[PDB]
Amino acid sequence: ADTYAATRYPVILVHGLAGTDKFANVVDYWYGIQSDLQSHGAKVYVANLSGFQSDDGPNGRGEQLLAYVKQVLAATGATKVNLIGHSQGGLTSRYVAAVAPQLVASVTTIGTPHRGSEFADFVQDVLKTDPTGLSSTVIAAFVNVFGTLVSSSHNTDQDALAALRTLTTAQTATYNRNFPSAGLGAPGSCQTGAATETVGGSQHLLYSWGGTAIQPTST
Amino acid sequence: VVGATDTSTGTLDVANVTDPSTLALLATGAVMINRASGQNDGLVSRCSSLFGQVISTSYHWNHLDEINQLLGVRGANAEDPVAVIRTHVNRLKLQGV
Ligand SMILES: [Ca+2]
Repeated sequence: ADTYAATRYPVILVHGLAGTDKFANVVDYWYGIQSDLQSHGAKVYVANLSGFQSDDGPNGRGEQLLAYVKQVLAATGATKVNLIGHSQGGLTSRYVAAVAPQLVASVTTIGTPHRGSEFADFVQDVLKTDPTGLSSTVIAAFVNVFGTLVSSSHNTDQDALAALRTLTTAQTATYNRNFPSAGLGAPGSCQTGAATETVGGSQHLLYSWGGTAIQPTST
Repeated sequence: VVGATDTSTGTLDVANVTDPSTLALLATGAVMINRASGQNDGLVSRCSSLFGQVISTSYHWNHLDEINQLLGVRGANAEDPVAVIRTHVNRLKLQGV
């Protein structure tokens, strides 16, 4: 073991794709990553937001993540946390940084649809005509992948579709108006914003990365 | 698939067999491209992912590769996501957080 990943503040991994049934097993979502980071001295905490839908609102994932962060802070004696979120988890992490800036040291987003997902939009459109969405091979293959990533459920079809509602262009548009961040570039520019942000009297380090395996071709 | 290609995989890539999310995410990513998303990971476009200091958007990854998924299977051209996250945690450490 060593101290390569031994940050000053605890690291909270925040999943995005989750089921609608609270307390599902999320230990393998960040596959092999918790043990790797622990071997390098990190204090890793994996949030479980399964059972909560949207990020904002009194019973959204944001208030749940905030409560989890306060629990980690009360237990450790630490004053702040580093939030690393994947997919929706990046939006959930932004909620906590906005409503409780003094508890956050950094926000890192991985594959987060800050401006929405065109696949979520496509599914919204298809559901107006086929409410199950299973007539579409592309939707059915996604549903099956979702099912394999999360713990067993009798209702994978429903949960996989539910997972995309928060990620539409329209939903995320409202979210960004409600929860602005200097980390976001101007709408329609396809550019990032600032590397840091001052929210209360707190400075936040802001980061992100994404994958571009799927490229457009003429054929 | 029409209108898109998956750069994470090489010729006769076993990831197309053992991890069903590889081809599924190419199909969802093609739907996104027909909706003006541009390059993407299957669920999220490069443009939509941009926030704060962008370390990179050039990884040859689909959405599940980012979390070393399914069960750590990734195409032949995909970078190691475990090492990428590890490097970032050290980055945070060296930034004083
Ligand atoms: Ca994979």
